Amino acid sequence: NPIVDYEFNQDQSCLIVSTPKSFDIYNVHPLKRIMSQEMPDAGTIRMLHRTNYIAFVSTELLHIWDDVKKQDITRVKLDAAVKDLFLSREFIVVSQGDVISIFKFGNPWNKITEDIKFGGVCEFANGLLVYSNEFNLGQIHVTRLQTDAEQGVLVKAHANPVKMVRLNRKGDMVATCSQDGTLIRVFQTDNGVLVREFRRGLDRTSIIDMRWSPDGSKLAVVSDKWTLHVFEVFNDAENKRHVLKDWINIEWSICNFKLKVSNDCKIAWISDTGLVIVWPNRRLADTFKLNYNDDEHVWWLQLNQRNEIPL
Repeated sequence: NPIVDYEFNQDQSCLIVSTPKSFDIYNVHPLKRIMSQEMPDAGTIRMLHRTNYIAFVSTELLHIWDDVKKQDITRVKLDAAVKDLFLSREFIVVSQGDVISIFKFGNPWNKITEDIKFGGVCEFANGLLVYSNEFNLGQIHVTRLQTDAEQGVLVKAHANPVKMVRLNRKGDMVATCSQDGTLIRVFQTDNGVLVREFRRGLDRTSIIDMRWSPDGSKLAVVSDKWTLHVFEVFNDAENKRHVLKDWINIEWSICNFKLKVSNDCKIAWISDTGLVIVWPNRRLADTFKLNYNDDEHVWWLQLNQRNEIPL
């Protein structure tokens, strides 16, 4: 009945959840369920695009499910409690305890390099790994993974320790924030160079979620103050990579929205002007429109719709 874990597609096309009895997978826009599979002990739950493969943690090892023939194709023994889990067509990436482990996806599913001590914050997306330093928690590591190996880069990102971290779809940019929740920063992943800095507000908050638009142009952000912020990271020209003269020649949300609330959530971009917020406790999916007046050059958000999540 209740919802144990939940996560999006790499795409945000779908949302997967686990209850005590099951794991279910939905379409995000619009919300109807696609699939339901009964299962005990489904905990931390992840999918792989829209492929037939799903991973979950028994509640202590890692089941790799194949939904065609309906069976584990492997179980993987885990040393510690699990925090984060990422699938790629050639890596399974797991943060357990105080270490990040990386297995081969397929094959003998072996452990392809040495467990990684990290400060407890990490993302993996499209071949790129970001994690805080074991000791200076406001520092960040960024490195590409390669088969054909060759089995990275180190960024001083925040004064206070990193809260979370969020790659954009292509992989070239990562967003950061700290337990301060005031400054939000963006780095080129080729080299860890600060690209752009923003302000959420003046007081301190903890950021619940951040996400990029398919575009790569914008970033959504939600603080426990329950205000949704959108930032314009790059405008059209900046983004399409044009020239811009007088670029050389000698920042806040473009819009925000106060949320309707009664503790945690996740944001999906269903389009380059639409978002969905998911609330686990209420099993509820808010959909927001992102409007633009081109006479003035201004943006506003509205809340189109609230749909209950069928279980």
